Amino acid sequence: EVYGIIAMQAAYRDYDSGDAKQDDNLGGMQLNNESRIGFRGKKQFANFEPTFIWQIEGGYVDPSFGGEGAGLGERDTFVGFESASWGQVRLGRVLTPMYELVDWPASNPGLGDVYDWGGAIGGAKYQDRQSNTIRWDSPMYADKFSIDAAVGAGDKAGLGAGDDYWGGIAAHYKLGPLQLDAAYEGNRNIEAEGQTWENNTYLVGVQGWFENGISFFAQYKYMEADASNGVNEKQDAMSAGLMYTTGDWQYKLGYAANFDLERDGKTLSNTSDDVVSAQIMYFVDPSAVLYARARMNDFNEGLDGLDDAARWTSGTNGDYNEYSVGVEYYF
Amino acid sequence: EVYGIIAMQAAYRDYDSGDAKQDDNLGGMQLNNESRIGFRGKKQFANFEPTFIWQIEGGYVDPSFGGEGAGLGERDTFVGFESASWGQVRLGRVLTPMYELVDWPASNPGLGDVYDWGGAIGGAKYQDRQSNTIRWDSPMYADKFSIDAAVGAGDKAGLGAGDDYWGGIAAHYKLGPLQLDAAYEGNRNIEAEGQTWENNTYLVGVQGWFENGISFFAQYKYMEADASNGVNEKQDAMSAGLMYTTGDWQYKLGYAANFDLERDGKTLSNTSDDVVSAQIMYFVDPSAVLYARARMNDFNEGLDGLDDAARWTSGTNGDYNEYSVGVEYYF
Amino acid sequence: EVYGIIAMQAAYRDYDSGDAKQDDNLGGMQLNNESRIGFRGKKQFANFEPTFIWQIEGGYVDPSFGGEGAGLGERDTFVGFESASWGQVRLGRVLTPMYELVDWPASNPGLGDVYDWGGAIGGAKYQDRQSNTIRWDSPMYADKFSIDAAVGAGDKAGLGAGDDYWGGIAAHYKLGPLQLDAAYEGNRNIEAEGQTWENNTYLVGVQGWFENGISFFAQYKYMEADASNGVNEKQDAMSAGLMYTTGDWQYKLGYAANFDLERDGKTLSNTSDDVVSAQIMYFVDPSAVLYARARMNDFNEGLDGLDDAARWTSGTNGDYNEYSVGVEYYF
Ligand SMILES: [Mg+2]
Ligand SMILES: [Mg+2]
Ligand SMILES: [Mg+2]
Ligand code: NA
Ligand code: NA
Ligand code: NA
Ligand code: NA
Ligand code: NA
Ligand code: NA
Ligand code: NA
Ligand code: NA
Ligand code: NA
Ligand code: NA
Ligand code: NA
Ligand code: NA
Repeated sequence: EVYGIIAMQAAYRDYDSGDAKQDDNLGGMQLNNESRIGFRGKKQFANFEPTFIWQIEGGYVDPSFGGEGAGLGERDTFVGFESASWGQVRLGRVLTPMYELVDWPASNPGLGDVYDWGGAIGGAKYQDRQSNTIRWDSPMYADKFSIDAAVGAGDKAGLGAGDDYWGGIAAHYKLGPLQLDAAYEGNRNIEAEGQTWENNTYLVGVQGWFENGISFFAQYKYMEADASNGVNEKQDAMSAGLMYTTGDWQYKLGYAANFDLERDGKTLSNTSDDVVSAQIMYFVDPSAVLYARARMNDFNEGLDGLDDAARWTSGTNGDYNEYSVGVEYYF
Repeated sequence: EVYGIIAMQAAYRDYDSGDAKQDDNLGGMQLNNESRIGFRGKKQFANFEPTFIWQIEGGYVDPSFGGEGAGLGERDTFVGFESASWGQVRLGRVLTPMYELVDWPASNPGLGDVYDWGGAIGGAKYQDRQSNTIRWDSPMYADKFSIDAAVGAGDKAGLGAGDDYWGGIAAHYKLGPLQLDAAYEGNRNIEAEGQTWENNTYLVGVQGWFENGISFFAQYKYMEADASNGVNEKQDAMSAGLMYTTGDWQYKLGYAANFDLERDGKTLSNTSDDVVSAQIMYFVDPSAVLYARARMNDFNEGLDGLDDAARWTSGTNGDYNEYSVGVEYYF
Repeated sequence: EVYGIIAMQAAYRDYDSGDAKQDDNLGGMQLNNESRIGFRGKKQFANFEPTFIWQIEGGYVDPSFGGEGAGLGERDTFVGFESASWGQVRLGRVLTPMYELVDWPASNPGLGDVYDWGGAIGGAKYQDRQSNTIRWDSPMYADKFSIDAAVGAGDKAGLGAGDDYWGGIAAHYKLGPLQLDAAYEGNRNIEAEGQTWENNTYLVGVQGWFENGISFFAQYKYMEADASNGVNEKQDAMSAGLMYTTGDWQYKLGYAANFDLERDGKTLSNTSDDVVSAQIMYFVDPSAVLYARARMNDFNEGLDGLDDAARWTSGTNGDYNEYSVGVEYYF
């Protein structure tokens, strides 16, 4: 089976970095082509009862700020087995249990700069899509409770260049119109800024869908990092979204924030970020949507790593607003 | 739906750069594999009259002078909408209206070193296939007149690294056995050789296909560029082709040339290129062709840009002749 | 048609390089995803009797020690023609006749570090998968005898950076349960270590499949190299595998070795490698296999090239053992 998500966002950005030429370079109108094509299949082996599953998914073919061209396997690409009793196991490149909740619902619409890869903690707060991963997905026990658990090699280890690794777990419980979400991830042996780090990240959240057309989500996220020289860091964060759906339309407000980072008990000032976002979406077909989106990113003002050099954050390139229209079509 | 052009040229080149070791490296037999796989489709949205269209086309999988392997999205890759009243609008990565006519008919057979990316003018005479583009293609009004128009982001703007942009327009009129072609492209905020450039390129052409088996194309291209320091540059060029088609055979002579560049009113000597090409093509199948081809490229002898450094042209590597056989098949 | 091999090997390696941090870096658990997607087809041209053939095969989507993503055209990618009287001719990226026998059977299971790309001779003992190649595959004359022959450009020449080339031939003869194999490859104008090299490799080998469930292979490989400064080098090598297949199971022991390199008649001590490997395989489906594998790599201890610099070998990263399980599925 060939599948695909055809997705195209025309997005205008207006940057306020403090440098006008940089604002000219980063800002302006671009096309964010997140179209991808993938291949997947099942096969029932004659001599093995768990059903074989597999997927090979290409990357974004032309994202904004990037060149054309994606290879096959850049996104979720795996093999596995699935049973009605124990759910499914996947080996390969997949989303960590924590990141899947960070990405959805908590990064939509355009909150990712702050809540996905945003933040200021050292080490690696969590992986997102990670290769060299084994991931178990429980079935939805009693149609209300499921578990996601995974471990895998780190980024450096996947190149034979390190021994970083990570493990994570997430749970979901359905309670009436609500879903409750909790997740953990632990990153070990993370090499950065001349230190070896350990990261621990905890997430709790809630999601609601109501028959009057309101739906919403709220998430709290707590990140701790410990470096080998004794330094401890802490940063937490939140994301929330409110939606109203009526006929063929969805109205959505979203907000997400990282709070000031605390190093060794001391709060580093102006190390917070937040983003406010408004979106109108049109259900143009059961297989497609049209959307318009406007958002505002106010980033942190800078921070040094443990090597006395500037640590990179999603605010390094400066504050910016964004206006966009987009289409996404699934097949 | 999956489509493809299976394209294979076995090409022998004999260079004459003036350095025998460089002739040895650059010359010799190679296999130019321009085979490409693509994906496309349409979708009539329930709630939108213009039909949704999309395409994702992979690159040349193993061209000569390049390593193996191509990603999806390297060639024309877009979304868009179409309607019989107002035509087609495409967003993503497409051919500029000007470049399309430069490429076909005027670059065939093997005239592209001179007429396509050949030239000496500064800035960017035109884009060829460009991401971050919106392109309107009109219906063929009265089955005779159509309009291609496009604006897009520049090469550097595509990476958040600059603020270049461009706009282009082309028109075609069918008149008996003739087609009349005209095209403009203007490139802006082009950063090169220490300056910011504006380019203006104009093209006029004719094509004819006659019942006696003769067909032909002839084009004139006018390139002007102006630099931020006041320097003005001008270069013009021609391409022409003559075909005789009898039964399953087509014989073809092509010729193209860039004439001497003029900078601030003064002609720069020996800045011209020309190419003379001969080809025989066999219609081996309604879906495929075989061909043999020989061509002479005599390039310019060098020029400097406005940074007092050598400006790269397609002649930088030296003159060369080329004899080749090829196969193209379409599905 | 779309076809694929879905291949996943979870491999744990334990290195003994003599550097504990390198051992931690190179070793540990990885996922080796060699899943690959391809496209192939034939076409009967209306005006040409030999059937047109073509294939475009993608790379490994996520191999161990490598990043995710592969393009189309990274594995066997070609056009060609086939007729019954004379076999098939392919043009493009294919395996050389010598390499095809090195790889299968003589590299399985996991012998490749030693027998495939392993070794210490200078220049280029042979290509493996090579672009810019023309390869003829004879039919099986008298239902017992076939021939493979090929000529191609070199690694450098396919980028326009040299004039290396190569040619190769192989022959197979069926003798009851046996197949006899022989092959030759010659490489020319190989530029390495300040010299230009000529390589000559010869291979003889036997495969047998007996109805008792016993099968085996045994190969002897002889490698000669001549540098432009007069230096001669010689190294030979061996690969053997023993298999017992009963029911849905295949047991396998393999062994391969490169022996000490001789330079100008003098044996260079400790320039040998060998590998011993055991494997159990389960025919889980007519389309798929599960396997478990353990192997031990004992690599050479270093040598200099003719430029007084260390010559890279598959032992440069140091000795290692490896334990793994895998699935391969074909569609
Ligand atoms: Mg990662
Ligand atoms: Mg461009
Ligand atoms: Mg090679
Ligand atoms: Na810009
Ligand atoms: Na892009
Ligand atoms: Na799950
Ligand atoms: Na060459
Ligand atoms: Na190539
Ligand atoms: Na048009
Ligand atoms: Na060890
Ligand atoms: Na490691
Ligand atoms: Na990998
Ligand atoms: Na063969
Ligand atoms: Na020894
Ligand atoms: Na060793």
